[PDB]
Amino acid sequence: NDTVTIRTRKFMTNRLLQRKQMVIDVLHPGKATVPKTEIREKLAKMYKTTPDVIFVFGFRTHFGGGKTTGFGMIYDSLDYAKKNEPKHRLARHGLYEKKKTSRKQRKERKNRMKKVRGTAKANVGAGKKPK
Amino acid sequence: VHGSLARAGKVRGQTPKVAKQEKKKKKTGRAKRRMQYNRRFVNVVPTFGKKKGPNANS
Amino acid sequence: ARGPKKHLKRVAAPKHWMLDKLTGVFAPRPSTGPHKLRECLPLIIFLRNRLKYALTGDEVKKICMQRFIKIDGKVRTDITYPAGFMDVISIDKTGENFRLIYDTKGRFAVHRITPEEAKYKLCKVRKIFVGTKGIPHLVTHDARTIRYPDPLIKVNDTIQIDLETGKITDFIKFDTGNLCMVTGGANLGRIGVITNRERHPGSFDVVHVKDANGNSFATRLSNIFVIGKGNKPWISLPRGKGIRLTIAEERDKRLAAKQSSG
Amino acid sequence: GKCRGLRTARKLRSHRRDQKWHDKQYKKAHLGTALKANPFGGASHAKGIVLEKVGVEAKQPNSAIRKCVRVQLIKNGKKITAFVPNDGCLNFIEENDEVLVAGFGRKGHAVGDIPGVRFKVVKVANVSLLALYKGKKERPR
Amino acid sequence: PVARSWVCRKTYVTPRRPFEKSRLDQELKLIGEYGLRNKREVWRVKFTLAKIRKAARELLTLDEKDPRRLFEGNALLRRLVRIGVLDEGKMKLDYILGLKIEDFLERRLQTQVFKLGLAKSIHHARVLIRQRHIRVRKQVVNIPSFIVRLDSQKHIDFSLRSPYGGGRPGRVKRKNAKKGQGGAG
RNA sequence: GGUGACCACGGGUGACGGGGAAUCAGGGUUCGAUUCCGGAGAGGGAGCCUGAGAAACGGCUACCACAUCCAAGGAAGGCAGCAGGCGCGCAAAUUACCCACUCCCGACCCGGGGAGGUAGUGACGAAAAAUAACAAUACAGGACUCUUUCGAGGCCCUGUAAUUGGAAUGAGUCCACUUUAAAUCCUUUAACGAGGAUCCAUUGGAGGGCAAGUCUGGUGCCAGCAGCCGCGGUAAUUCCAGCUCCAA
Ligand SMILES: [Mg+2]
Ligand SMILES: [Mg+2]
Ligand SMILES: [Mg+2]
Ligand SMILES: [Mg+2]
Ligand SMILES: [Mg+2]
Ligand SMILES: [Mg+2]
Ligand SMILES: [Mg+2]
Ligand SMILES: [Mg+2]
Repeated sequence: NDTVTIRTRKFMTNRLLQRKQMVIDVLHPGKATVPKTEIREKLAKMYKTTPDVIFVFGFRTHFGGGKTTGFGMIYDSLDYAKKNEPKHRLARHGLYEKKKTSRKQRKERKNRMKKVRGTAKANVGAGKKPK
Repeated sequence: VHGSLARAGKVRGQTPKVAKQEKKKKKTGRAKRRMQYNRRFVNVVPTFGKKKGPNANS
Repeated sequence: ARGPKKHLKRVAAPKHWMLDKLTGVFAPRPSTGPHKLRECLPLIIFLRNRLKYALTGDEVKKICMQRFIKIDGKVRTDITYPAGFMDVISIDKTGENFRLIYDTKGRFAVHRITPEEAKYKLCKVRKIFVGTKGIPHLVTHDARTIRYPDPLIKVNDTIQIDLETGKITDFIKFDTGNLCMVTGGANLGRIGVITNRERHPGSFDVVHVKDANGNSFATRLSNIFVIGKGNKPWISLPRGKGIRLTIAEERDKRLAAKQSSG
Repeated sequence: GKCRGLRTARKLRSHRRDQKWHDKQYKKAHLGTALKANPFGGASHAKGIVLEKVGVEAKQPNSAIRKCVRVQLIKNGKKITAFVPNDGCLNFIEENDEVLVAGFGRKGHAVGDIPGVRFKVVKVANVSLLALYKGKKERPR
Repeated sequence: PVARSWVCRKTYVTPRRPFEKSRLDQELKLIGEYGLRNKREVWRVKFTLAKIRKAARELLTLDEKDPRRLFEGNALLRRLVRIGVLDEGKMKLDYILGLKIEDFLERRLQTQVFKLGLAKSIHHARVLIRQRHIRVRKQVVNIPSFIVRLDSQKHIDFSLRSPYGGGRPGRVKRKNAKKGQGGAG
């Protein structure tokens, strides 16, 4: 906390997607890679923005520590944040749930439904037995 | 065929077995080059010999 | 193949798109439209590679769906719509508009324009003919056609078109001494003044152009887009004023600019 | 002498490709007879089954028994002779062994004092002969 | 299909003839002089001068007043005088043909830290760099063959994290210190 | 009538064509199955439906060849797609994860994509780069230096063996962060983690070509080495070994 400077560059706000895009280079001198939570709250404090709408991703640490470059998307509203974001970024913060099945069983389910034609009970009951 | 193949592997078997001795581990890489560079270059020989080779078995 | 293709490879993409070999196997593959695939920017690589508005392809899809990207007066929801030469790309939310003009190196350069400038747009008539009922039609270098044109427009000429009406505000006759622009070949993206046109019956005509700096060059007639009434262009020119400088003097241009800013 | 006309290029190219059939290197690789007669079929190595163990007299200045094996390659069924190049690596060979024979090193030509032998065995019973010689790994018992 | 690049080149060329007593002694003199690990990296600097001197020779055979000769010739002059292998006033193509490989080999990071007093021995310099102790400007470098330019020559220093500049003592010193303080107070 | 010694026609091709690759004075000589473009083909032929576009084959019909289940009355096939097997061989990867990127399709911001990406095997190949450095003692050596051999140290450089001997680090264990669709690897970063630092560098050679032994012991034209000259029949500069050197 004694020396954690957060600088940003290439900043631009696009009202197209209702967000301000910027690339941020953190500088921890002798500490480890700073977690995304600490970046999120400090960046929110710099922009006077609420610390639940800021998004940061893709942090690459330079050789030997120190400079670490990431990309930050800040939004004017959380509703817009849910409106236009990749689902994995929303899932990281917990706003979106992706508790699904694996793709293989989904493909087995779909090809099982090909055999059964039209029946409103068995075209959907085709996977009830092979769960 | 004449069949003198019964003598195959005769001298190799006849050789008296002597075990390899225990020596210091040889240096590798840059240390190996450092050792041999210092071996043959940074030294002044007053003794004659017409620059005899590195494996002079005298 | 048994039919038309619908995939374009990244390596097979046009050179002026300035695409990179590593991010993806494929290329935008612009849909069919007013312009050919070799001289058009799909909207995906105008909002993701030029202005960096989108980071990946799904954001430029989302912003096209939000219906702010208005091309040439009409909204376009197609992610790979061919923009083409000197078409207005208006984003009303930012209040800024764009004109797609080749730079001095023959590449579609970002060129912002004023709102009053985007109310009009030039075009090059390609074929003149008369349809049924004695109604003269007039197709242009776009896919557009207009009925009842002024009889004093011939082929390979220029017409000024004001948007939302599709009417000919004025016309430029392709003639000696009128400022033009190269639209293909080696000299693509150069601004000069016509000096001579030689005609070859049954073959491509060749024009000779001398720019402001006295440098002379030549190109085929199909690569000519007259834009200026004699010497004053009817459209705001891109940065660099459309003069091709040799490899020698951009080196000292970068050296002096770096020294001046350093 | 040779023709030097401005339009004698057809004669020059026809004479050159007619005369290229007179050096052994071009003729061997282009006629196709050498390719079909090659026991390896154009391969660097081959696999065969040992039929017999034979000894070959050395050339006149030398005097020894050179240990070789008669090998019938599994593909194209051609019988060859394969030298066994070590002090006691013939004893590693038994009858009916999958041996990986290779050329000797001068393009299907006899080497040294061994007459009429153009191949040497490299592996036997799916294990390297050199590994057996150095004792690195044992026979597959 | 794939989006890979596979654009690669060889950085060294093996000598045409092997086993020459004159040539092997010449290379072994260089290896001892500059602490090189193997002859591959005295071949790569030989190849670097081989391509540089070849390009200069090709440019000099070009016709005078050729824009290609002027632009390309001054282009490689700029990077040659940047890395310091050529004098600032010696901005000519002809004097490039007289360049050697010794003045290239002294542009290495290992030779530069040894020649600047940061290391007492040339072989000590390589082990110091490879152990993440040296730095250039503010970026830590661990490549002995890291070339240096004039604008970076005066910025060579120990890294902040190494036990030669700032703090952060090594683990043998820490274990020895905790040995002393545990056995006596 | 038409084509032909300006090579028709016929035959072969271990021939898909090109952009290109290897070698590099100039000229040239080979290789391009292979990710880009064009063509062709879906076990071999042939014929069609639909459709803008197919003579389509992850469409159909028939024959030929292989092959599947059967209650023997019938029915169903096309991995030169991704994986994975058999076989063929000298010769080549996992019956993995995901549409997050690039793009495509669709009525479509919402679905799908073994295209594709990600990971696994991976010494085809290419780039960088560990296996150690320093100091103090010995015994040497230096233009060494001080008287002009003699003795030493006001200095410099390797080597052999030592409580040296305390400074420095990874290779690994492994906390966390990071990366990522989710992981993995890389980069940071705790804490352990080197004195035969046994945390062990190998592959080929030592007659010449061609760098390096006329060292020692066995063998005795035998066994073997040896690309070529050649070594070997009781004193082997060449075999088989030990030791020592050389090349990378
Ligand atoms: Mg074929
Ligand atoms: Mg091809
Ligand atoms: Mg193809
Ligand atoms: Mg077909
Ligand atoms: Mg249709
Ligand atoms: Mg078919
Ligand atoms: Mg090791
Ligand atoms: Mg020996």
